[PDB]
Amino acid sequence: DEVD
Amino acid sequence: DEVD
Amino acid sequence: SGISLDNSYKMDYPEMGLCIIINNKNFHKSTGMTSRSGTDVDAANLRETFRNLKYEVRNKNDLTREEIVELMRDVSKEDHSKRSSFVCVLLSHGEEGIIFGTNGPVDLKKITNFFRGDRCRSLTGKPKLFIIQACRGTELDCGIEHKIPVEADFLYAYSTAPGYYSWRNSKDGSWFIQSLCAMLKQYADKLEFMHILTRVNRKVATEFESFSFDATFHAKKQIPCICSMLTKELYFYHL
Amino acid sequence: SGISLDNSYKMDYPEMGLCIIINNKNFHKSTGMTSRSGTDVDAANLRETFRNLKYEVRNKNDLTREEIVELMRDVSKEDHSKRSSFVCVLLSHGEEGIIFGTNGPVDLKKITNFFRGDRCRSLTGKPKLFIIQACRGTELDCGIEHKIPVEADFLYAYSTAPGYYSWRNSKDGSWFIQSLCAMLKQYADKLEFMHILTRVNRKVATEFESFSFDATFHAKKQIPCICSMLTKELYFYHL
Repeated sequence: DEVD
Repeated sequence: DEVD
Repeated sequence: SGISLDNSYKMDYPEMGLCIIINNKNFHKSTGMTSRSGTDVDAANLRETFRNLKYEVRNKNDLTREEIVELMRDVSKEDHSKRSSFVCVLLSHGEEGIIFGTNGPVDLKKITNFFRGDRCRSLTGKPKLFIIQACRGTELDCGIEHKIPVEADFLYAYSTAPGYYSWRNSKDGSWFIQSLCAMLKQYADKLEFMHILTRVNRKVATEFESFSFDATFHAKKQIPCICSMLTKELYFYHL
Repeated sequence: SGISLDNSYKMDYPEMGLCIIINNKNFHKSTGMTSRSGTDVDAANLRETFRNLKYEVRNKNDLTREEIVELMRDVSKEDHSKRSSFVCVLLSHGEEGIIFGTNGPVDLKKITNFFRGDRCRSLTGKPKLFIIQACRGTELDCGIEHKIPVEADFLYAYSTAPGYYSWRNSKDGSWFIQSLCAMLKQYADKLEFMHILTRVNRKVATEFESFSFDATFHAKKQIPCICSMLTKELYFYHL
């Protein structure tokens, strides 16, 4: 999971 | 007619 | 029992819920804000409309920014266990993200944060509806031709597009509230709420155009803005 | 002829319309923006999904801010007379009101303005859908438990609430695009589009939670944000  |  | 579906909010709790109407008409002279002629027409239309939807309507007039915050704080601390939903209507001057108390502004976010999924537990999972008749800027439309997010289950029914003025008629009330009440009156026993609000969009967009002696403000149009974080369909009736 | 209703957009033109997908994965080193692992999964999912809805899909990868503006300008100057609608999907880094080209930002309003009711006349009265997988800020959700306005007939399907990060999984794609495609796949021949997007809201809100070795980013939730200025109901099917 990563943030944009 | 008026604006808020 | 037979097959179940859960695509719509549960709206058969003992109470529909509160409808808080904040009607700011007269502002402190020091603010330099003009009186909002016709807003009493909106407030009375909304009271009757939500009365017939079986909401517990509370009308509040000419609240300071301190009174708005305390009212919202207090309401968020009530026990909403037996209530299906929550509705707040704000009628005031405003700008983007801001509504005005009689003596100064209030961040919309400070108001809505009281009702967050983690801060008003008796409304967790229930629709929290904010209906906002206020300017969002100064643009004019010239026209043509295990857990849930704490921000879930909110709906912001804005009178106008981001960055734009919102129009109010001093004898008929605001374009948006006029249209909202007419469409709730006609379709609340028939249509899902987003589809009602889409009829509101079309009514405002097609039936209204400003008339002004000032060319800058003449012949302008308006489109409302439905901002939904709801997770289910919302019908005001139940089986 | 029998009585007629016009509560739904006309979607039986010869063509459904364009679906422009801008897939920004790799950014210029000087920007300091990280690669968006998993976005190719999103782009392929979107291509297939809108293909089955009979859109003319055009995928564009790794566009600079200048290439984005020129593409949107060129597309808005095409003749859309035989097309029912227009869809644009933006997959990139962003902040509130902003999406990033590979070399710097683009205001969302500059992109959408090319399609305004008065500036792209072959789309006047037709739904213009902007689907935006990009951050809108750096907040994290901790969870709990003339005749028509020029801004009418736009729909902004935001992946996340205003002010918040948006989450993307490097293997499965973004939470929002995953859910959007699954719900279009299952319901495009069944539900009106706002009801589809409400199911997307619930899927993202209920089925996804972040997992991070960094406590600041661990166990976070997301709610998308449907922002509708549409004036009619939108069904992807007809007849």
